[PDB]
Amino acid sequence: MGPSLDFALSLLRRNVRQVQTDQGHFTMLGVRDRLAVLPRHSQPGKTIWIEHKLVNILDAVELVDEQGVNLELTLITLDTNEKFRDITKFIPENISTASDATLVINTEHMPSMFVPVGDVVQYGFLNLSGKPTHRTMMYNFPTKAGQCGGVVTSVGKVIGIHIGGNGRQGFCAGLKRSYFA
Ligand SMILES: */C(=C/C(=O)OCC)[C@H](C[C@@H]1CCNC1=O)NC(=O)[C@H](Cc1ccccc1)NC(=O)C(=O)NCC1CCC1
Repeated sequence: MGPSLDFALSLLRRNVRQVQTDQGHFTMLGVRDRLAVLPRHSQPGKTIWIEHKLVNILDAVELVDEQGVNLELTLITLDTNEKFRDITKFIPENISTASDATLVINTEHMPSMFVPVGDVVQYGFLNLSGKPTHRTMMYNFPTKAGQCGGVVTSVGKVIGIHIGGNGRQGFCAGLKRSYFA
């Protein structure tokens, strides 16, 4: 088997988990140790359903930039035995664009799902349901409900988390390594 598909399947196996909050189904990225990331609008509570069991959340941190403005990402620290494989070295130091990327989704409704969103470009400001958001990127693919939390990847790099779309385009929150230091 080739190397792009090997890395994507390895993500699914070790780092990209099926979750449910009171807002419904999401894809969750485990970054290292007991630290994961979800979209802010998933509103993780005191507990979260992960794959086949209810896991306690020890801490949640919603990320905003210096402008006080929403970045649409919540860092969760989980109460588990599991250490996630550390994938911080695949996350660029600065939010990066990409050609021919793939969005990897993993939900109970959309399990191990691969979506070819194409090129991923700087976009910046986005308005999601009256919530202003910075540091977004855009792909010209008609993403859909149930795909938030999805992992934007390409060439062994992990560059975003899907948060939105308008029926013709999709949008992720950009990743940078400093968030997971
Ligand atoms: C993922 C979450 C979901 O399924 O929620 C359903 C209860 C979706 C995926 C979107 C929907 C349509 N196509 C997609 O890719 N995301 C959302 O629904 C966004 C939720 C949200 C984000 C931030 C703050 C609050 C809520 N919202 C949107 O996609 C949206 O409201 N508008 C799209 C439009 C383009 C820029 C604004």
